[PDB]
Amino acid sequence: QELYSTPASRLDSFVAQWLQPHREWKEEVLDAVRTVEEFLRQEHFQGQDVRVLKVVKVGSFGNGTVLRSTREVELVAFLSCFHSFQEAAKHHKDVLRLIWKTMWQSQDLLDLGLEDLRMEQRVPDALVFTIQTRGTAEPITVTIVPAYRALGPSLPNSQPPPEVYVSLIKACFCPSFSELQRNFVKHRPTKLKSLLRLVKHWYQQYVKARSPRANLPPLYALELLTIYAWEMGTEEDENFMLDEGFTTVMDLLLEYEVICIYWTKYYTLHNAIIEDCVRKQLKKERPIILDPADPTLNVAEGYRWDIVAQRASQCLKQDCCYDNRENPISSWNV
Repeated sequence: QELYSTPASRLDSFVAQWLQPHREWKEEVLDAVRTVEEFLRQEHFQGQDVRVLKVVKVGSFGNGTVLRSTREVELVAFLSCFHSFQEAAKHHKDVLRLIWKTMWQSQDLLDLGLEDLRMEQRVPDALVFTIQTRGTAEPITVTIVPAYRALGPSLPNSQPPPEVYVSLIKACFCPSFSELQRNFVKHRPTKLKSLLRLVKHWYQQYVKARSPRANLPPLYALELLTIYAWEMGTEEDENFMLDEGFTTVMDLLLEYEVICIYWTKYYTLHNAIIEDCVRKQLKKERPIILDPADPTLNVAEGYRWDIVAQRASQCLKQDCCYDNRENPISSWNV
């Protein structure tokens, strides 16, 4: 069975039965990742004496959208030796090499079958490796990106002080705000997570897999578009029709040339400098999907939305976007 041959009326069952990972498998993976997290927090890295002050899971394991097919766990490490955005940028690779050097001597990680260490140019660079789980000894890929801790402790989803974004804009994808990128997707209703899984699965299997060399947009852009569709289309209803949501996202993808989306979730227009930044962003070539966590980033800029629209057009012709009386599923209003 696959998505395109799944009737719209059966999408809830498809997501639940085909796309959800087994809960014990997820726990197996997180148990192994915990050892990496503990290593990072506890190790006195010998650069000065360097510490990872905080480690956060991001991407699918961080925001609750892990799929059956997910085989990577993404971590962001906040470093003691970065005191500005500029310092993090300058010493990003230095820190990854330091962490890598030290991992090869870690009895704990060696006992988890650590292998395949390399740096990958993931914009920004990531240290990438595999470890083996404790039960099955199955391999899982783990990635680490270093960050300047620009934000202090607070409730999930409070607003950063405007001065943080003023400094960002003065300083000239920003892992300093990765907790916010996480939270924006994580702190949503269960059924929205099902729609996110569905869209991500579709994107990976029918778009990314088919054009693996193309400059396709990041999954985050698709997450933001999906959230937008739901927020506007249902007035943030925890109860909604999954099939209508999926069709709505496909329709929106067709219209990429006129998409202009932003939020004042983590920044508002009250600060003149932030307002000026956002105003400037919104006048640029569309699609614009402004990062709710970072007013300087149009997450959609520069990517092959033309390819995505081509696949969305095909998707809309499939059983997953038709009812059982051969009527197209109707999309939400905005």
